[PDB]
Amino acid sequence: IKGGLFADIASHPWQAAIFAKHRRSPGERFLCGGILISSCWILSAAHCFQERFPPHHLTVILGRTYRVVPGEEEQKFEVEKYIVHKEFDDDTYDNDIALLQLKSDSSRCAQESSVVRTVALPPADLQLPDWTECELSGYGKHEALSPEYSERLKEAHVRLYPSSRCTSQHLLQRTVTDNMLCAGDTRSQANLHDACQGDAGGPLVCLNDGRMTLVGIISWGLGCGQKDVPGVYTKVTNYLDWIRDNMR
Amino acid sequence: SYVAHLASDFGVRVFQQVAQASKDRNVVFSPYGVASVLAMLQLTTGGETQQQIQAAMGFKIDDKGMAPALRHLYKELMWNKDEISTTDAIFVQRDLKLVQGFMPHFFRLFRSTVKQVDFSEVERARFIINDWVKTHTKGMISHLLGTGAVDQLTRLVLVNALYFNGQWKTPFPDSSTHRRLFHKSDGSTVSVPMMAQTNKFNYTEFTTPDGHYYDILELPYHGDTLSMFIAAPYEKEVPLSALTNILSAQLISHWKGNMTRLPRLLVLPKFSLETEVDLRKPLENLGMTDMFRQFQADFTSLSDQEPLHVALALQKVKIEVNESGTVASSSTAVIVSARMAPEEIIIDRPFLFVVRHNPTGTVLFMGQVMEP
Repeated sequence: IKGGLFADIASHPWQAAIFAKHRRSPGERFLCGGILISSCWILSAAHCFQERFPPHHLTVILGRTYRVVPGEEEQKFEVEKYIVHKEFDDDTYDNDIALLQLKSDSSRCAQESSVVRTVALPPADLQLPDWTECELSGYGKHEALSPEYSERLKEAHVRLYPSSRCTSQHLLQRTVTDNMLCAGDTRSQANLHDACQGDAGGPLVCLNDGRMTLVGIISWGLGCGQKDVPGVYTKVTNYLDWIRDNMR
Repeated sequence: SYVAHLASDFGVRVFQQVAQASKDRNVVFSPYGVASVLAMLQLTTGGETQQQIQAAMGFKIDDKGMAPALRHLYKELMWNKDEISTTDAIFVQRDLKLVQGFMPHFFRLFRSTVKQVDFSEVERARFIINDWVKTHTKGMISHLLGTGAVDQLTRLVLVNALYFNGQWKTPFPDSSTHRRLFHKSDGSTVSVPMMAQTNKFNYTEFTTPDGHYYDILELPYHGDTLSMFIAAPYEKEVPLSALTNILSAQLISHWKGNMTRLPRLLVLPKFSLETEVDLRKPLENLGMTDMFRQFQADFTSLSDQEPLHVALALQKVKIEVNESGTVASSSTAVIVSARMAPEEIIIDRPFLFVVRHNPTGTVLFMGQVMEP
């Protein structure tokens, strides 16, 4: 997360972590961020699992403010399985979304609290006006150049780049598709707000009908935090029939 | 192509001797260089001195197939986009008795010539030698530190030198090179500049026959023709001597096999090394003392008037590793472009680098990196 400030997990109780075990050492390493959509299902980005980790290698952490430091009302889970989108482009990052499932005894994993609750899914008819300010969260690196990652959740706000400014031409010729979504800080005074290395699978939440609804999943961007070079996200509204049709 | 994987097998053994004697030093060495010159000196040997090096290399040159193979390497390898400098140089007195039917035989098999110089003028000898190198190393290697042993008694000397830079298929950012703590073999931690890239790399984990686990990584050059491998043990206390003493040409060919394209965060230190090796010791350590005994050099294939000997035999290598030069952060390779948190591979330990012509398997360079 470039820009913004540290967060309390109560401000974004839908934000989660993902830890893949050291293939060689013992113990967990930080992999990607996550968004709790169901009580036992979370959304993330597909390319976080290009190296095919087995599900018992992934551990999702909900209701935690700091990266490694656990929380009081925190809830820790072990992934039973995860669903990467079938036609995911490991080269242009199109269809960047993956469906993670939590393992539990009796078909219930998370329970609502002040630090843990699900986030609302967007309607398939949702087209917000251009330059709408939305907040994003993660534990990722601060600048594109910061050596280590963040030891605490950071929140930042960005505006929605229109479809005209969100073309392949405007992002160093790189492929940009209608399953993607552009967002960046449009200020004129530096340190613009943008996601960064370590927030993939994180949320991009906007206010719709007075309801903070999940809009985009942090995908990529020629970051971190550049002027007039927006960040690219996964257009969640297109995969509702992928969320719904799965997880049964 | 049976010469490629065989001649490089020789130069690796002309490295195990060099590394064990540097003990802990910034060594750079070309296995192709020592091989491309020994086969040339092979044509000018007989008796034991011929067998002393033919049994060390493992083949002959006058036999069919293996003589024109060196030309094809020297021709194909120069693929190139102004990066390497392959040159051979044998120096000798002027006005000496050559065998009738020899100077044709040398020029034909190597697509090269013998270099006629003068040892009486010891002053202008150091100039013609160094300026034959100044013009054959793209100016990056001019002065020499072995030409001082030249006297009037010195009669025959062998030279080989190459300079190496490099493009990348995915170049490092000039903007991300940070200061970092590199761990030296003795235990010292030096403030060394290191570059860092976050792309997909060819990684493989191989383990010694001793239970020592390696990080092996491949970085491609332009046209995917040349590539450099970096090897380092998991922990620090395992010395490069463990890695170095088990090198072989097939060990590189197998490393290229067990590699998968994994998303990784690399941290590698810049370095710019230069090494002038006295090959007399390693070659006399590989079974070739019959070449240097002041009156013992069975060179009857070339020398009809005797005596004659090999006085000095050195090689100078100068390898700089940066981001393609001063091509700078030309926005074709940005730092992140993918907001995931990759697994980190940090080269903070001592390590050895290996340069290979992948379309032929020819091992062009090698060396230890003990401190940038």
